[PDB]
Amino acid sequence: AVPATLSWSPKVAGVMIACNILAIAFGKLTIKQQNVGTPMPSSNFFGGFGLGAVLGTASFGHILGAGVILGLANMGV
Amino acid sequence: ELSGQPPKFGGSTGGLLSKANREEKYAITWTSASEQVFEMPTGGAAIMNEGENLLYLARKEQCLALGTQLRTKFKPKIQDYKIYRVYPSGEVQYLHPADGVFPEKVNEGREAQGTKTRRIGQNPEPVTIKFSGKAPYEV
Amino acid sequence: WLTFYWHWKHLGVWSGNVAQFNENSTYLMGWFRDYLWANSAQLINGYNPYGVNNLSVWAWMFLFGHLVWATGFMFLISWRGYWQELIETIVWAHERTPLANLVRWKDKPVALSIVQARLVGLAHFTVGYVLTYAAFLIASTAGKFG
Amino acid sequence: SHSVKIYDTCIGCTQCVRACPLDVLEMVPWDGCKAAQIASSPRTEDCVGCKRCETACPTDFLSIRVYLGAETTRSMGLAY
Amino acid sequence: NQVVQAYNGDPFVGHLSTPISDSAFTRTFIGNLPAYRKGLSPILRGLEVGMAHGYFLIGPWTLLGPLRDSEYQYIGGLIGALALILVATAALSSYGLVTFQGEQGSGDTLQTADGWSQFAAGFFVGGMGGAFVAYFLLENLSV
Amino acid sequence: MDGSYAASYLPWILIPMVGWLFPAVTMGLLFIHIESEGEG
Amino acid sequence: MDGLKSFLSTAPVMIMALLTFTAGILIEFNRFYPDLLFHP
Amino acid sequence: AKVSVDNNPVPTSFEKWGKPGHFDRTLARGPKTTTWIWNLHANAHDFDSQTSDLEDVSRKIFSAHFGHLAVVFVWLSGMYFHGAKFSNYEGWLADPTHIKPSAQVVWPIVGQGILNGDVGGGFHGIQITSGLFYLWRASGFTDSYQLYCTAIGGLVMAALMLFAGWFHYHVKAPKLEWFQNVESMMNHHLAGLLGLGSLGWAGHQIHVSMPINKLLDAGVAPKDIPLPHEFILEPSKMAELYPSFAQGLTPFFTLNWGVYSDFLTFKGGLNPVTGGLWLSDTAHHHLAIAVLFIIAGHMYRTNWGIGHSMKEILEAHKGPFTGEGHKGLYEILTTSWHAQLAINLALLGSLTIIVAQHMYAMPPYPYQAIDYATQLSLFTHHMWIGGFLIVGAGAHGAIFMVRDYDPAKNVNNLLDRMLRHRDAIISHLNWVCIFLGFHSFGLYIHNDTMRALGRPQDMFSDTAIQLQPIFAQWVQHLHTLAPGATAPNALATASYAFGGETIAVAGKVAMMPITLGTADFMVHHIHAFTIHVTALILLKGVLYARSSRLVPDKANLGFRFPCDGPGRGGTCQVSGWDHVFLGLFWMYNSLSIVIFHFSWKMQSDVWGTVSPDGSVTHVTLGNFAQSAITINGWLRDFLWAQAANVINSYGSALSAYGIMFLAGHFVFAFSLMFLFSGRGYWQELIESIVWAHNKLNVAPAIQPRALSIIQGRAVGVAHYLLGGIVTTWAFFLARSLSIG
Ligand code: CLA
Ligand code: CLA
Ligand code: CLA
Ligand code: CLA
Ligand code: CLA
Ligand code: CLA
Ligand SMILES: CCCCCCCCCCCCCCCC(=O)OC[C@H](COP(=O)(O)OC[C@@H](O)CO)OC(=O)CCCCCCCCCCCCCCC
Repeated sequence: AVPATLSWSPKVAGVMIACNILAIAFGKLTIKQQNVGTPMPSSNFFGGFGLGAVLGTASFGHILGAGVILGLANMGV
Repeated sequence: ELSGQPPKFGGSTGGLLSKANREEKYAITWTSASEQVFEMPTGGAAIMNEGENLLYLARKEQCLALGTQLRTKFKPKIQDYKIYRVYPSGEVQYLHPADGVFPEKVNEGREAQGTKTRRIGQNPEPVTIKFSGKAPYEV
Repeated sequence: WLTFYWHWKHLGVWSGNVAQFNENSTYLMGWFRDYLWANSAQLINGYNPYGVNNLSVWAWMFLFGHLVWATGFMFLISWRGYWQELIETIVWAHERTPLANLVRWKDKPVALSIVQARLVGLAHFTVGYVLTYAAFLIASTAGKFG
Repeated sequence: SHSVKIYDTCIGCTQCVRACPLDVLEMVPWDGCKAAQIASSPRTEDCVGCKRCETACPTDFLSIRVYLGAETTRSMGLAY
Repeated sequence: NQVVQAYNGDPFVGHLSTPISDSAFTRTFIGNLPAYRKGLSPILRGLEVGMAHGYFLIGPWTLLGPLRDSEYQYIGGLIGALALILVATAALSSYGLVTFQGEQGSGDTLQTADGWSQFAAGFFVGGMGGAFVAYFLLENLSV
Repeated sequence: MDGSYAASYLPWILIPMVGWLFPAVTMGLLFIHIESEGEG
Repeated sequence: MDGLKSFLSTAPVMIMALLTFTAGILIEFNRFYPDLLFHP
Repeated sequence: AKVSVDNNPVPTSFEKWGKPGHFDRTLARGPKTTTWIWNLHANAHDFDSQTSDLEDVSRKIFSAHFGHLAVVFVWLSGMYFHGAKFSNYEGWLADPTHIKPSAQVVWPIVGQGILNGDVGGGFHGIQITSGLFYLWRASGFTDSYQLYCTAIGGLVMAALMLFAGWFHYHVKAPKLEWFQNVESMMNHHLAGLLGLGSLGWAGHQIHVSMPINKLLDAGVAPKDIPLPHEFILEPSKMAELYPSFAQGLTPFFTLNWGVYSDFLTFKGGLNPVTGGLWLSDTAHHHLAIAVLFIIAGHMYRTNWGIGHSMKEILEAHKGPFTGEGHKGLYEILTTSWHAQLAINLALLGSLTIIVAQHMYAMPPYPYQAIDYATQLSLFTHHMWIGGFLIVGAGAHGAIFMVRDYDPAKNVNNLLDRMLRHRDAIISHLNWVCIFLGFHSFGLYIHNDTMRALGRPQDMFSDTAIQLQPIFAQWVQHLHTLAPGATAPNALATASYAFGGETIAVAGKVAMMPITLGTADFMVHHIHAFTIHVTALILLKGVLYARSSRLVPDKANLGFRFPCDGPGRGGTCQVSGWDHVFLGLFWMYNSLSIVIFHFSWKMQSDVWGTVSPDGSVTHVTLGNFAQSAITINGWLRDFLWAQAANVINSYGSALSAYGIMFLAGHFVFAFSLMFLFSGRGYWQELIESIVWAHNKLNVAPAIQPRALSIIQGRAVGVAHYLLGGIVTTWAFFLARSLSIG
């Protein structure tokens, strides 16, 4: 009765980018210090985000995506 | 008689007990040059206000400890505090300083008390004073 | 020390087994094992989960003496100021409690004085010492011979 | 209350008065020492018997001696 | 919303206001107790206190005492309660004799020699009554 | 608690007084005496 | 260095060095000649 | 970068080595009395009192911590070397159920060669109870050369730690701002130390420990098992042992984690072959906690504005009842080392207590549960360590309160409110201590008197008035049903203490259900009473260190002073140090009762031998239930009965234990010289002896003095605790080595 997991497929991808996008939406409206320290080239493509904020929101999106994918694989779809 | 705004304190369980209203209590008053934080002898920190202050404590030792803290732990040294004994009837007895000059420095007009004209080794033997209500130092 | 020597030697004499004391009293482990451990077998069994025999009172007094001897230790080790402050707290608790403020003491409760504390510790100590040894000796001799 | 006595070996260093926490001691003029001052115990009914004055005395033996005696509420230093 | 403050606006007393000591409900409930009520004579105060303190004392010695598995069980509980009430009355009388010596301030009728005597007598009577009524309730097939 | 010695009923009544009555009476008298303010 | 020599000469170092010297003497003697209850 | 250092602040010279007492101004002048010696050894490592600059104190603390790390590394390297050269580990590995572990060999000089008992396999040496052999077997050790290399690496690491201390103090000393980067320190120490350490250990286990232990448990001889690097070099063997290893690292990056289910399980329980935990369960465990700790990192704002701030969180959690709330605590814990020491000591001591109480119920090491001596030794050792650390927290907190507490920065904050209702706290705690002691120890004394009077039906026992721990039984029932019901993917219970089958290895019970009855109720509430009393003593020390109604200026007197005087009726033992001194004894009492309960219950209801039929015969039979309810039962069925193996140890290999047993009973008594007496008597005696030595003109220049009051109390408590703990250690080791 080992928990069921999903092999890689475009659906798992779409879940990954969806989670990353909603994590970006969350981070834009929550982070107190959006741009501090190392910046990134060609700003305003990242909503005025520095390197640290970008990495933080990407990592949070990956964590959300991993949790969501594993939970959904435990149930159907 | 005794005037001064009490320091702003939140209240603690270390304060007075029934002895204050039954036997006596003690009062300490001083002039503060600025509203600043000092330490209650009974536990906790309270702010004292600019101008006159008045505090009720249960023991003379607590009042003198507060006076020592006032004299030592503040750059604008507070040397003007006064300690009184307050009786339940209403009598107020001035205790410290006695004549207005601190006992550490010698001031004229004081009277010697408890001073013996001999040295500690010259006290009488107990056997020579026994069966009388006296002690070798009492003689 | 005196009574231990007398009692062990006379136990050997009365049982006829003088050799046990003779060859076991030269080292302290023989004192610990052949005298104390061996002769407590019947005393501590005065009352058991199974029943009670005539040595039950002596076992109770043995434990009682051990207890009083232990109790003297805290008048002998812990000293006044700790208990004085503790009594201050208890006095606050009594004075601040409703329905207990109607009852007040006549003499202000204070901790025992230093000399009185030493005397009380020595008293509990001596009582425990005497009761413990008396119980052990009586129980051991009564079980062996009496 | 306790008794406090000052003997003629005092050198008038005033350490005992400074060390007293209940303001029992005082400095009075004198002539037996170079400092021309000797300790005194006028307010002896407030003494608790902490022996801080004795600890502060630097003479070969204490020029100030405290003899504990009758115990009052003040002597016990009780707050209740 | 500070709910804990100084005791009756006096910071320098050894107490401070809490929702347990200076609550309106607390004061209302503690002031209506028999020992703290208004207009009660001391003997009536003693009756009211002793009735409860003797009624509740029947509990132990009934399901726990040496006679707890026989027909002499409620009897033993009653006897123990009565003896405890008697010792309590003796202690109360001794305290009243010792505490109030000479000067009898009439500020409080309970804090008075004769007031405490009435309180002790009423406590004895109330303890007797409460213990006996509890015994009557707890018994079966009474003569 | 039951004995075969002569007048075995005596401990039935003597021990309680030595156990309760005498200690309680002595406690009360001493407590009153040591607490009686004044007159010495 | 002078400081090292002074440190080596302090009381604990001397006491422990002498104790190990004595202990080594006793242990070696007891190894090469054990069980000496008396001068036989 | 937030790094800031100072170059060559203190030159490296040997001159100050020749002048002891250089740190103290009062001691560097030169000794006149013997007290100067005792002060020198006492104020050495108190850097806060030596200097007023906080940066210098922090630098000294950093290098001293480097030194303690070097010492611990030397200890570990010594352990590995003595297990590699003077041990039968290679012999024990082939026959673990018939060979006793041993890693200490005794030279035959004066007859101590009798200590070299027969530990099986033809080896003669002292049996060890630390459990190092089981840890090494779990780590994948199979040859003594690997242990020798580990010892060499440990020595190298110790030398590196020493050089690190010398460099980071005498050459490049960090700045104060560097030390106060609590956010950066916490991030690096949660993610870089705990998380990375757990990840590295999980990698080691998966790639080394599991294959070796799987081959070992099957029955393969240690010499046949491939060396650990061969599994990495040739992954064919790894794929053979675990099929999913053929899939490589692809499923990890595609979140197809389930394929790794064969070597990352959630079995729970014990391995039947060895009696330890499953290494796959431990692998997924340490991997999961590694992930959790790395995620717990990246939490505090350090350099890129992306993170929380500790001060904001502290000052934001305030409520109606608490005035200013957690305000000013950040400045307290970033400017005073003593408060940090107190918090860390308390948490660490509780952590080792948790370690002791959890390592016995779920034994993680192979063949450890069946080695009763190792179980008891580990439990008691880490129990004592935890107790000592908790008392140290209680001490250094009072030190902080006396020294580093400043009323100006604490107005209506939680610390001040604590200092305001301290009388209420102490009074209610004193009442609860009295109530607990009365009712519990009165149950004990009541049972004693009922048994002595011949009325066993009036006792507090399972046959008599029950007093059953219904809540503990309910939680045991819940944890027994957890696999499948509330933890569906778990296969067995967390431990068999709650319930289940009896796991037994080599005809010896490894773990069976631990039933709680009336005796367990009484002992657990006795534990509660003792713990609350020790907490009361230490809390009174901490709260009342500044002042009290008796002495209103104790803060000015210091933290370590004997008394205020014979006045006020007597003011003995009022300092916070005296409260620590008093709490040490109560910690000893509580921990002694705890270890006694553990030992007796383990011997009477779990440990024992299982027959081929399945019947379990316990070490002391089922006597705990009907004897541990009276003090006489504790005295007769536990101390007298189980001390036979330590009093009859003379003439055999266990004789040393017997000797040490008596040794303890001596030192304890010796301590009563110092606790029961005072220093004036000894001073007068020294006066007479000084006259004697003066008559012969042999008087010493350093005038001898009797020990100070504080020193006398410290010596008494030290020798007392040493004697008692040594007695208990000898008794426990002899009993546990003599019960098979
Ligand atoms: C919509 C998306 C989605 C869905 C459907 C699921 C679905 C599931 N997740 Mg899941 N998860 C998600 C998103 C999702 N998750 C995200 C975004 C994350 C990242 C935050 C996680 C992280 C996560 C973890 C870490 C775990 C799951 C687990 C599970 C499964 C069991 C949960 C359950 O009811 O048992 C649990 C039900 C209980 C009643 C148990 C709760 C009792 C716990 C022990 C209390 C512990 C208290 C705690 C330690 C103290 C607080 C700490 C402090 C910080 C406050 C379930 C299939 C679990 C799993 O895989 O099971 C095999 C599991 O361990 N999820
Ligand atoms: C705290 C410890 C403790 C406890 C709980 C008990 C309990 C008991 N003993 Mg025992 N005993 C003890 C210690 C204790 N003993 C000790 C130390 C000795 C001396 C060595 C004895 C000697 C002894 C004898 C000689 C006998 C007992 C007997 C008994 C039983 C009935 C008599 C009794 O005590 O209750 C009766 C009731 C009281 C004594 C008064 C209790 C006070 C009340 C319950 C306090 C309640 C406070 C309340 C909850 C607060 C509420 C606040 C708010 C709600 C208002 C009972 C099971 C008798 C028996 O036969 O046992 C079966 C008996 O003959 N005991
Ligand atoms: C000091 C000597 C002494 C002692 C220790 C005892 C001891 C005892 N007697 Mg006893 N007795 C004594 C002398 C003594 N007797 C004498 C001289 C008589 C003849 C009058 C009796 C007649 C007597 C009777 C008739 C009974 C006892 C009983 C008992 C037992 C119950 C406890 C008790 O004494 O109260 C009860 C006994 C008394 C109150 C007797 C009066 C005490 C004597 C007469 C005076 C002693 C005063 C003493 C010196 C005061 C010392 C002060 C000091 C403590 C500071 C107990 C074993 C009872 C018993 O056998 O129970 C099993 C019992 O029924 N005794
Ligand atoms: C916690 C660390 C630790 C501990 C407790 C032990 C304990 C032990 N080791 Mg051991 N060892 C360790 C680490 C440790 N080792 C390490 C790291 C290594 C690798 C280098 C070794 C290598 C080792 C070997 C090779 C041997 C031992 C042996 C022994 C046993 C005999 C004791 C001994 O050597 O004294 C022997 C006596 C002395 C050393 C006394 C000599 C004088 C001393 C050094 C006085 C010190 C001052 C001195 C005068 C120098 C002045 C210095 C000054 C400037 C400060 C003993 C059980 C022996 C053994 O078990 O044989 C069966 C053995 O042969 N050990
Ligand atoms: C990932 C980074 C990292 C790591 C691993 C550590 C680890 C440690 N720090 Mg630390 N620290 C860090 C960053 C880090 N720190 C930063 C950034 C700061 C500044 C804000 C500090 C400031 C700091 C202070 C002020 C103190 C420490 C202390 C300690 C030690 C505490 C004792 C302990 O845990 O015992 C466990 C011990 C070990 C596990 C032994 C580790 C031995 C070395 C030093 C570890 C080297 C690991 C390294 C990554 C190389 C390994 C990789 C590869 C070879 C496998 C511990 C070794 C305390 C101390 O003095 O210790 C020296 C101390 O007081 N830290
Ligand atoms: C992380 C652990 C830790 C650290 C870093 C410190 C750090 C410090 N402590 Mg602290 N302490 C701790 C744990 C710790 N403590 C614990 C667990 C306790 C409870 C026992 C205490 C109790 C304590 C007290 C009571 C005092 C300190 C003091 C101090 C300060 C230095 C003075 C000192 O003790 O050195 C000098 C150290 C010694 C003289 C110890 C030598 C004597 C030991 C006890 C002998 C040990 C014998 C050994 C166990 C067995 C040998 C057997 C023999 C036959 C060979 C310093 C801030 C003192 C202070 O006020 O500083 C401000 C102080 O008075 N500590
Ligand atoms: C689980 C069953 C077995 C254990 C049962 C024992 C429970 C006994 C008491 C109930 C706990 C109630 C906590 C609520 C209390 C609570 O949550 O307070 C919280 C409250 C603070 O409220 P605020 O929201 O103002 O707090 C803001 C805070 O975040 C501070 O910044 O503090 C106070 O009111 C003062 C505390 C008085 C505390 C009284 C002392 C109680 C001591 C005894 C507790 C013993 C528990 C021992 C076992 C753990």
